[PDB]
Amino acid sequence: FEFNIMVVGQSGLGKSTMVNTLFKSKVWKSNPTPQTLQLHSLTHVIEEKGVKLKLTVTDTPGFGDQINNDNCWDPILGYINEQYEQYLQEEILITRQRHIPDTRVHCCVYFVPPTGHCLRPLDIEFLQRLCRTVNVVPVIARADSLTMEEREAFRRRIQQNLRTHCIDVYPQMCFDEDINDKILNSKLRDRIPFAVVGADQEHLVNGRCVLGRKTKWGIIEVENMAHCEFPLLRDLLIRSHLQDLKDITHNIHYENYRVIR
Ligand SMILES: Nc1nc2c(ncn2[C@@H]2O[C@H](COP(=O)(O)OP(=O)(O)O)[C@@H](O)[C@H]2O)c(=O)[nH]1
Ligand SMILES: [Mg+2]
Repeated sequence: FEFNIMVVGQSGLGKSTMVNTLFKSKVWKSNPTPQTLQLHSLTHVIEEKGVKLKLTVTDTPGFGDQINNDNCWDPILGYINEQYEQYLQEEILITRQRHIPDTRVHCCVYFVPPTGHCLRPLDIEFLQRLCRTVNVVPVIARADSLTMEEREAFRRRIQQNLRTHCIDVYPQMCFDEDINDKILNSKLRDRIPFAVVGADQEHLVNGRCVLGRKTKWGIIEVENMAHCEFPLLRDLLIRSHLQDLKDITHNIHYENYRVIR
């Protein structure tokens, strides 16, 4: 009943806004932003439909702002490995699952800038290293800066770039198991990367209290599937694939880590 995710990407892409959007989603029936400068984690226990879930989201500093960005992935990778390390020591000492705190990163949400072009070399290098040790779901950040047509065309280009550079992204096609896993996973692969919009403000729209971005032309409703694809990301992580992500972390990624220990 513990689920951990991490937001990764260049600064100025709405990452910290998206962390708040996740905890503030109207889907939960429970209770409860400068340029982030170091890694810090926020933990809140949310209740979906009577089910209890301790959700931790780790927010990260950006990269790519400097002239030389070499090794800018080291803090993030260091965090992911230190959670694998801590878990191995705990499994050795206290043997039972019920008593081991799981701080392992079960999914990384990687924020791609909405350039409309294609994946930058910097993002390719970062993605190729993250997928080597963690689940990665990429998203088109701040996607309201593109039109509907432009999001779709940009999604396809990125999907092509991922294939060219062999970046196997979640849901990885090799781990498709049962007959109809693919029938539901291909529908998700076709949508990934999700074109997401983040909001930490509530607005009253036609008698409805919704999360949204208030602009001069209207309110962009981030939980409205006609406005953006945030509900797909929110449901993939928390509702439909939470267990599948945790299974892959523990059985593949974590087991691959102890091959060096
Ligand atoms: N247009 C648009 N702006 C956003 C979105 N999410 C956040 N912002 C704005 O982007 C700026 C930086 O957002 P922030 O959450 O700090 O991103 P971070 O630097 O990655 O942590 C702020 O002015 C936000 O209000 C979005 O989905 N669309
Ligand atoms: Mg931030």
